[PDB]
Amino acid sequence: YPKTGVATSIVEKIERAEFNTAGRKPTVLLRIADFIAAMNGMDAKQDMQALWDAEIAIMNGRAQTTIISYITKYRNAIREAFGDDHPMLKIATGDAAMYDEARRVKMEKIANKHGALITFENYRQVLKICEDCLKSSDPLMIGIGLIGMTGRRPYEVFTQAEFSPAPYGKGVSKWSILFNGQAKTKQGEGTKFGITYEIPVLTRSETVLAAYKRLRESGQGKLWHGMSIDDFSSETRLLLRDTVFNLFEDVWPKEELPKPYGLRHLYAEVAYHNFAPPHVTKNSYFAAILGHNNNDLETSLSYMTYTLPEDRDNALARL
Amino acid sequence: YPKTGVATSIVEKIERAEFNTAGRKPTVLLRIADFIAAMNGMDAKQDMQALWDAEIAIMNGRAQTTIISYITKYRNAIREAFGDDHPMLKIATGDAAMYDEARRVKMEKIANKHGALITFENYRQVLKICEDCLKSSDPLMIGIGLIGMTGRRPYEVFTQAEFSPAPYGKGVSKWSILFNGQAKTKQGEGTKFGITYEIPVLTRSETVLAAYKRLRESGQGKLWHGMSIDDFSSETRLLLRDTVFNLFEDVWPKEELPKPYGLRHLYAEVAYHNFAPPHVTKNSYFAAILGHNNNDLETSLSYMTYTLPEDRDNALARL
DNA sequence: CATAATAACAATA
DNA sequence: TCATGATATTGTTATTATG
DNA sequence: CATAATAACAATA
DNA sequence: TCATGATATTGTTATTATG
Repeated sequence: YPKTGVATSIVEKIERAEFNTAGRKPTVLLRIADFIAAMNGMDAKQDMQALWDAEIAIMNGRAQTTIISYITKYRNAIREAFGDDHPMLKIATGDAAMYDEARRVKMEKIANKHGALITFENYRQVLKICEDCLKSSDPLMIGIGLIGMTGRRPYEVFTQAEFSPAPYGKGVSKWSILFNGQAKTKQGEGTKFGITYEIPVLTRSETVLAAYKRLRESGQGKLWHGMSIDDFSSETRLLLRDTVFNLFEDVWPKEELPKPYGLRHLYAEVAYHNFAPPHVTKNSYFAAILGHNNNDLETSLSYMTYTLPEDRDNALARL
Repeated sequence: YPKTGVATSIVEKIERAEFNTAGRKPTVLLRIADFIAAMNGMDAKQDMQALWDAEIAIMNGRAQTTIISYITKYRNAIREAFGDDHPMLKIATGDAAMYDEARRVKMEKIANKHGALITFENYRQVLKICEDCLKSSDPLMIGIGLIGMTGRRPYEVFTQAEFSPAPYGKGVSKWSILFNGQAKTKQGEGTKFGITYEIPVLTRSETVLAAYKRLRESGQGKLWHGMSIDDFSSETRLLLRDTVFNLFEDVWPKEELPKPYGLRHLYAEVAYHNFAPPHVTKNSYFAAILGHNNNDLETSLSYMTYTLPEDRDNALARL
């Protein structure tokens, strides 16, 4: 197995921070860089164990989700520098109790939300705002409009979505399109990786499909295209966050702050309410429109957080 | 650790089959009996491994679910004969790939049902039959009535349910009762083991609570009380199956045979439709009324197989 | 001259 | 189902003994 | 004399 | 989220350099 190599992506990010005008030092990227270099020439399992144990010691005071996230970075560096069959990958992982506890915490939150859904009272107003955004000249605003109307992830809308018209028999479908460029698949066998599938939209098909060409053909739109997740996060995340805060501040449900992924949840909740055939369940429909892995009905649970005021009203009428 | 002991329950079942008038020989119970005895005095891990490997060889041609079920019997015998800390329990288990494949098969079936729900057209008729059963003099029929009206498992209805009136403020609740005696909990920490919780009923509270006293105070009803699962299965399973087949043959949905657990599914589907507050999801409500483990929303997925004709009709009306 | 009884066999939650 | 490696339930059919 | 920028820090699906 | 031991996304805040 290889005992020499370099995590190119980490080094390049460090070298760019060399001549920055302001901001934190890349202390974490640095530790990963040094960690990888100290591994060059290492062939003893007990040596590799001592090196990892040291990094783990530093991370001590961090939150559990943080350490879990930080472990992924080290692991991805090792794969980049040494490949997938390096013995370090058996050592540099979280403990089993760490992942078991994270899973437990995760499900507890989802379970708490399923028992206390938030009534999205002004949801039609939120949808209207999103619709108006589709006609904005700021391609950022156009993207936000598309998130609400297509339910696609921000990274998908801005960097890699392929929106095409869906056939309806011999005509073109009015309340659905075709989408390609599903993110997060990890290239799984039963995923939507590289697969074009049909999705519902919350406004006219022609309106959505035209607003996306304006997004694609704009200036910022061509910078965005094909971008890595890290570049997108650094270029657009904080501005999109602030923009979404402001657009929705007064109409979004008081229980929570307005958030980009709030639009993805709402999209599912509204699209089920409007388009779901009677022979499918909510879990199955959610999984279908959100592009989830084959036979997975569990991920859908995460997205169920809202209740439409119309459904609320008559569940209160069923005495 | 103990190296001597006997699985009493297995021996007793074999000794009873000694003077039977008809029926199969207990070949499986016999192998388990011999297996346990051959273990007396064994202290070598390689010996224990060879003994298990032989039992596994016999089971070869059986179905996967069968072998998994048969492994539980051997494992329970070992625990009964030698206790929970016997090294055989590390050896006598299915392979990891066996359980992974069973899980996969399990979810695939649930996923197929969520995408092709059965319309329970004559569900009100089924509920009426169940209601009429509550007034039958055959305590078997009364039990069937209670399954449909309370959604409790057959083993719970017949052997160990404790039905009590639920308070509504200062009065007594009309469409709910209190239930104790949840089965299958494996005495888990977050389960309903030994816990009395409130459940909805599909007919008047007074009607259900009176039909159960007639069940309890009957003759067959006192034989049933406190019974083990194996005795219940042998005493009542095949008769209840046949009785349920006949009662519902012509009104039950054509897609499937009428089955006792069909009433438990229907109970959930009908009780959500009628009594569920608007701030809870279907998964959460199902989990609550069916008595599931804390924070578990995944088990509910199993019970979602039907769609009410009333919901079907207007999901077809939402164009 | 065949059918009730039993436990194996199997699947579901 | 509780737990995430399995168990406890429910559901189906091949054997057996028997005037 | 303080605020824009950056990556750490963190959480969600 | 895909897989069931983790990764790839989204979301929040402490540091830093700077006339």
